[PDB]
Amino acid sequence: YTVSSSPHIRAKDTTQSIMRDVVIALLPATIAGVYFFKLQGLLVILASVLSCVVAEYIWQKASKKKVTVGDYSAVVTGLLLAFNVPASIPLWIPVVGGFFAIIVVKQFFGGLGQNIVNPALAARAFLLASWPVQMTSWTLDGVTTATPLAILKGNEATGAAAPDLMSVFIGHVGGCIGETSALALLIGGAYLFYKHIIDWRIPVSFIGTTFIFTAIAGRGSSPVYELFAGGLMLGAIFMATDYATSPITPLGRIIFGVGCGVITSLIRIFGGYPEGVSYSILVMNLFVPLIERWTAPKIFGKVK
Amino acid sequence: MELLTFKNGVHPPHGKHYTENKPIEEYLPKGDIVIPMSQHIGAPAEPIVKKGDRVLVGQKIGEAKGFVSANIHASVSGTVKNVAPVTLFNGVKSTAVIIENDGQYEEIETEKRDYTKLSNEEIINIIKEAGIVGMGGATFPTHVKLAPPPDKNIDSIVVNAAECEPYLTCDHRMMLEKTNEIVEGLKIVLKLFPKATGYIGIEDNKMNAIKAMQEAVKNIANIEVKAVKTKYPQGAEKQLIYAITKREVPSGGLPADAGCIVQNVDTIYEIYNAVVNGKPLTSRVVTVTGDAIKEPKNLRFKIGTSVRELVEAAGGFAEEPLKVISGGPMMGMAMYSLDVPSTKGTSGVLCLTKKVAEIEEESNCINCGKCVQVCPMNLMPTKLATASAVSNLDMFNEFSGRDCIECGCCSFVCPARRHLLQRIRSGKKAVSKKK
Amino acid sequence: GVVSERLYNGIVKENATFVQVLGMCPTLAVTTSAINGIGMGLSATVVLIGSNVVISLLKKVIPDEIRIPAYITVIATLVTVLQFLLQAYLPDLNKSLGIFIPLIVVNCIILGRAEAYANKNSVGASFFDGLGMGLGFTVSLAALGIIREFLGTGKVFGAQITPDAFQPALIMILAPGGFFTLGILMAILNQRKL
Amino acid sequence: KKVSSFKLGMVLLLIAAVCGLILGGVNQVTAEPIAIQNKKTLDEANKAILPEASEFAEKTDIKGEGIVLGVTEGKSGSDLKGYTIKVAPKGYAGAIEMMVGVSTEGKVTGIKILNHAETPGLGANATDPKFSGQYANKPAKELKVVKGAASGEDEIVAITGATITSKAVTLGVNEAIKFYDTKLKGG
Amino acid sequence: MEGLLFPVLSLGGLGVVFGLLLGYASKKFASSEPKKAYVKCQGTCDKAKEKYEYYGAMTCVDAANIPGAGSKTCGFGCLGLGSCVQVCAFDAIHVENGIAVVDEEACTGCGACVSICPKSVIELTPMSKKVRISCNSHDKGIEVKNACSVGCLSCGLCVRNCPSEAITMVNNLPVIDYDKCTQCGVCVGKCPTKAIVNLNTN
Amino acid sequence: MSIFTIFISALLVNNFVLSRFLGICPFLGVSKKVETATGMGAAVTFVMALAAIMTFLVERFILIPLNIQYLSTLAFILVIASLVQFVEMVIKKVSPDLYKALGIYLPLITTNCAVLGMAVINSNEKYNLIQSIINSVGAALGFTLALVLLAGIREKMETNEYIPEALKGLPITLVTAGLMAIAFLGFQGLI
Ligand SMILES: Cc1cc2nc3c(=O)[nH]c(=O)nc-3n(C[C@H](O)[C@H](O)[C@H](O)COP(=O)(O)O)c2cc1C
Ligand SMILES: Cc1cc2nc3c(=O)[nH]c(=O)nc-3n(C[C@H](O)[C@H](O)[C@H](O)CO)c2cc1C
Ligand code: SF4
Ligand code: SF4
Ligand code: SF4
Ligand code: SF4
Ligand code: SF4
Ligand code: SF4
Ligand code: SF4
Ligand SMILES: [Fe+3]
Repeated sequence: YTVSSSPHIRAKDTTQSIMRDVVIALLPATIAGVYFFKLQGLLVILASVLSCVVAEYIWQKASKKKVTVGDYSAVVTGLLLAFNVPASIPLWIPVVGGFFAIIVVKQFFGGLGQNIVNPALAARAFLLASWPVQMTSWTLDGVTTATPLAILKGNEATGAAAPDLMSVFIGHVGGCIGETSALALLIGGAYLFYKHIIDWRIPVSFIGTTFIFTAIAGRGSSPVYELFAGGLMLGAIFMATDYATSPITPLGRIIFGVGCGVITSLIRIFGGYPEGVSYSILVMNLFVPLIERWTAPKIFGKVK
Repeated sequence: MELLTFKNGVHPPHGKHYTENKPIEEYLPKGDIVIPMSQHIGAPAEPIVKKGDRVLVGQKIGEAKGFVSANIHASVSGTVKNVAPVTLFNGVKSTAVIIENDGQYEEIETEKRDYTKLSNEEIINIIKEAGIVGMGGATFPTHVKLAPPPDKNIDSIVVNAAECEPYLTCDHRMMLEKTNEIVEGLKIVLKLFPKATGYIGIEDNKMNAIKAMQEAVKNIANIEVKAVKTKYPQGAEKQLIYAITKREVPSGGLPADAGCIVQNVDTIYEIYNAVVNGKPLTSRVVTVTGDAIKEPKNLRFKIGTSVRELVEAAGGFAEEPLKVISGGPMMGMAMYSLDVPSTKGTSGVLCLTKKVAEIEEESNCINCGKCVQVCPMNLMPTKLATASAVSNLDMFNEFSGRDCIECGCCSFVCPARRHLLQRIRSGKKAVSKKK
Repeated sequence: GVVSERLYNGIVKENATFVQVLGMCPTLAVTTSAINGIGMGLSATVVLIGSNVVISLLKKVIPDEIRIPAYITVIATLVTVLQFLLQAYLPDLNKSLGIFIPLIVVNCIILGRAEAYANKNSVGASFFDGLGMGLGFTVSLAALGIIREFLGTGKVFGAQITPDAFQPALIMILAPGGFFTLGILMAILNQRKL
Repeated sequence: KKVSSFKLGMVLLLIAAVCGLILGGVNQVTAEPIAIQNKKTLDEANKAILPEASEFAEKTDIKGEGIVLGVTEGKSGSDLKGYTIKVAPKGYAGAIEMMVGVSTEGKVTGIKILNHAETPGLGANATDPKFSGQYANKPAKELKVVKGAASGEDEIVAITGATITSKAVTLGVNEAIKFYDTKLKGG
Repeated sequence: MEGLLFPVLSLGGLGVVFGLLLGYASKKFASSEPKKAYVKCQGTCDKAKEKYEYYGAMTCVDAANIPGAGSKTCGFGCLGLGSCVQVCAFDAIHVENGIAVVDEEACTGCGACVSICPKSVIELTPMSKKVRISCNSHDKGIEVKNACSVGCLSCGLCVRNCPSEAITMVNNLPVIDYDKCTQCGVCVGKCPTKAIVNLNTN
Repeated sequence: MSIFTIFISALLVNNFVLSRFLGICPFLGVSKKVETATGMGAAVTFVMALAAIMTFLVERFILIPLNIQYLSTLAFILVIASLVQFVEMVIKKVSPDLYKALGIYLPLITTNCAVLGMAVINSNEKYNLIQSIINSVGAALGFTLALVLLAGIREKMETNEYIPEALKGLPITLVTAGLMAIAFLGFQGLI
């Protein structure tokens, strides 16, 4: 009555010790993002997470399975769709966006890690395309307000007087709940690199190529100011570096990281949109099997 | 010296501190021996022997009916109770000879006590008489291994000294207790081959072992130190050749195509035992280990003792283990039962505790990318293990999954605890079936 | 009198969109209000009966190298007869405009049909399954277009049914969002029939 | 399987030719209904925008020279009631081709947008009656776009979230107003 | 009338000339009674000890390549892991209680289910020949003793007792040749273990 | 209207399958493997393009003395029928089975819904020649690009057991392509 198989150890860390380390790793970025926004922004993040998690729980009872809720996939997706919203929306619009984030993009395509794209970007693209006027608000200090990415083209608001570059790190800049606190998001990526959750080969190449496009473009009081602006600090760290979307190969990663700034910065500058860290990762995530096929590691004994 | 390594790998936990600094006590046998003819790779020898004969140490038990088989020898003097068939832990019904110990320890005399005069063809023959297996890993007879067909000229002989595996101290002792003898045999292994210079390849983690060795290598030319970095799987034959002489092994190949022939140190000490001390394989070191055992131990077993009595000699189970292990923790097969006879291909025994041995029913693969990072061969396993389940064999062959060494490293890092290797093993058997 | 089953064979099994997946190209382009598609399916129905009645009188005299060029020309003549009806008799001036009217000569269904069936089917044996096929066509629209319209504006047949603020969803009516409704709805057609 | 090109070519030419003849006969018969129905749809949109005029005649001597491509004069018998002005200001995503009705009394009676490339479902469209109906009875003076509450006499409420579109439409009408004062008041 | 001629002559400047390029270039370059699968294993949980708890794939084809040759004490029964339900899309086969069982009236005879099993427990049989053997054993029966209570013990009375002799003792197993059999059916009481099973449609 | 404005205009921001739904009927068909699926678009870089030259000959002066556009719907499409039975002869010239692996769509290459829709599109703006030809090569590269991208998704979807029973094969492909349209929706301000 003795258990048997062929390797006998398989010990390092469970996917709960991956995910849960990410759910603890963004906590200084969220606690730094929340106290300007008060309780007002807390309702969208708790109700979007709990709606996302119980929406996966309805699909475990469809075709039968053991519940993966305890692997903590379902919490990370919820905690990232809530980062994309400005705080003044009614809650049901995110709750239907979390139901799209699970039930279509993840559970129709398979289980955890089989989907070809990030759900939070797909639910966000569905959200911003369906009710943009609900998404227009930039609630901080009461009034609707300008954000730096619109004024940097100069094409839009008459009212512009840009915040000083130190003020963005504190989080005083308006816009969405996570992305403004770029220094504590650096504190969370500095924690995540210490656990060897993720290689440098995506964030370093992606931040480097949008810095080259913003430097030859010339657009800012400094070229450096664009890198902390917007969601791009989330998109080099939490978004594109997601296991399931990301390519497996060591060279496949850096082609995906160089080519993400080929498409993001063009929507930032030549494009009419305020930002490109979203609609850019969905195209480069759809490119991945054509990357992963032709880019393979060299075999240890190739002929010739 | 500087610590060379191959490009990719893991750092499995180092369990050796329980066992590393203890004497090799002899185990005198108590219960009856059984000898299974099947222990060498390839087809078993039929025994010559039949029931009720007197038998002795160093008798051949059975002529090797094929090009790749090697002579058996009894561990002990005794009598033939029965040419009984018996299970191995694989569950093949191997032929075997029961030998009750008489307790008397008769041995046939044989001595030589020089190598230097001898013709090299007399060495390959006396090594076919000795019947010696290559001791670690997969278990070739060494007499085919010393004889390439001529066109693949040697450049060198590294030993494969690097005992990468957790909890396996069995080679570290042979280095402390008898370093001349292993360099003596090396000088021998080098008499059969000139042009090829010799190298030791010990890991840095036994720094005390090479620092004992370092005085012995000063007075002679072709042997020299090559310390290596601690990384599983250094003991695989295809990676150590890239590590030292820096040719890459050809795919599908043999070590003679790389011009060098790895050996275990245990084989070295036993080739020295055959050409000089005149005796074959009565014995090998087990390393029994694990916290469920009442003490860590390092027995010299007499071949063909039942494993149950051997672990009871080691102190027995503080609690019942959930996974007794032939061989090392990774590569080795697990026991069907404790009852099985010990065999020359055993190099150690483990008795894992609940604190490790509990795994989980697996989650779906997350596409983490760690398994491509940790394969030494830069094979891309998740497509291969996914290819056996649909049996889409052209994807197995374009990915070159016939190549893989079954190191077990690709299962070891997975957060999902997908266990890939059994799908790799079923696909490697199906490619032998239909190609 | 086999018309009753030949129709249920054309709509349960030969149906253009839920099964056969020819002819999606109007079926997603026209859906943005359901009337426009009910007129797209009715105009598709009268051209679908009218192709097979003319082509099966023509059927015997075609060499096998040119099985398609006569068929695309007679559908071009039939297509023009209706587009000239569209400019004159009954424009209604929404189905005249937001339909992509020329696209019925290059509808994927009818030429993917006439080679498959009306060539080897009888001239009479063509009027019944063409009427049924066209009927399935509107049906394979109207169940979809009521769903895409009701989750859009909420104005089924153009008419309000809810407070305008609760239903400002529109992405369905947009171009990505109709495909998701087909991937819900045809999966609902298969799961009952599984 | 005889496939000679002479037999094929004569049968081919025949079938294509009979289809072309029949289409030509249909073409000669259909011209008059198309002309009345086209005239009726232009006149119907025109009567809805400028209800005091019954008859409309294009001022064919004046080719537009700025963003205006043509003008239609509105009469009720001999009296001039106004003009319909086609304009295409640059919006955020492209030109907004629209007709603007202007009375001889100097009020904008309304607008109708014809092109569908302006703001593809983003915000609320300018074609919505809640926005487009606000231009009725405004003075023919420069209208201004506001952030906030409407005053009436000179303010146009921007579509929420689509302030760029409202600025573009209001710019196009104001340029049409400027065209009215320089080319249209008194002929 | 004068404008009617223009569509047909203007069509004729593309008119013949595409069929001038076409076929001038196209001429340049133009049985028995049906078989039915049957399991030859009876090992419901209680009737055979498994020697060991099994970490693994939960597919039967994977379980061959582990020490101990899969979970059963018998080397030759099915494991019950159910990899053969994946290949029979017709779904005659239901696993229950750790064994496969074909449903007797759905199976096509399509025969891929034999090749997928490492243990080769399936044998195609004629549907008519209702007496059928039900183990795969290749062993002395004292090793069956501690293992499978249902098993054939190579006990060998059955070759003495069949008049038609549709039986032969190949490789320590019964091996019926079904066409010789008359289905006389005395053999079902002859086995103490009931390793034979008549399908009993009477 | 300039050539770099035009060639992006079918490649990305207003791709024929990903917003307009021109071309959707083949797009569920030979997506099955990328090594076959690129050759349907390599067939499309001729058909779409030589018909754009031949429809310009109708728009040059063969229509012009009639001074009526109405005949064109019965016209250049017969020339599109001429170009496709020419290319079944050269698919068989060395390597037939290249596009024969799903050859039920081989006829629909006469009658792809996109292939008229560059041309009626070309004939509903009265473009000067070379802008129409770079519009043809950009619609063919965008059709080839979306078909190869769905081919890289459906190689993965055929080797994934976890999808719900009813959904297997085709309906999940409608879930992708519209999600693939969700990817292209953010290009709208670039052109
Ligand atoms: C993954 C792998 C790891 C191995 N590790 C060792 C080892 O740590 N020690 C060892 O003596 N042999 C090891 N071997 C066995 C060798 O392949 C080869 O058999 C050995 O280097 C020489 O011993 P031999 O005389 O049996 O050939 C390993 C083999 C493989 C495939
Ligand atoms: C650091 C980290 C970040 C992740 N971020 C996301 C994410 O933003 N969205 C997501 O869907 N999955 C994310 N995942 C993986 C997630 O559990 C699941 O694989 C998704 O369904 C992606 O396919 C992340 C995983 C890790 C380790
Ligand atoms: S076992 Fe095979 S897949 Fe795993 S690391 Fe070794 S070679 Fe790579
Ligand atoms: S098997 Fe494990 S290591 Fe390999 S890709 Fe899947 S999750 Fe990552
Ligand atoms: S004896 Fe019969 S039931 Fe038991 S394992 Fe073997 S075949 Fe299966
Ligand atoms: S084929 Fe044989 S071993 Fe495989 S699952 Fe079916 S009965 Fe079990
Ligand atoms: S695979 Fe064929 S023979 Fe075997 S059970 Fe299924 S249908 Fe019957
Ligand atoms: S009689 Fe019964 S036990 Fe004896 S061999 Fe025949 S079937 Fe097996
Ligand atoms: S059924 Fe009757 S005839 Fe057939 S084998 Fe058994 S005993 Fe013999
Ligand atoms: Fe189509």
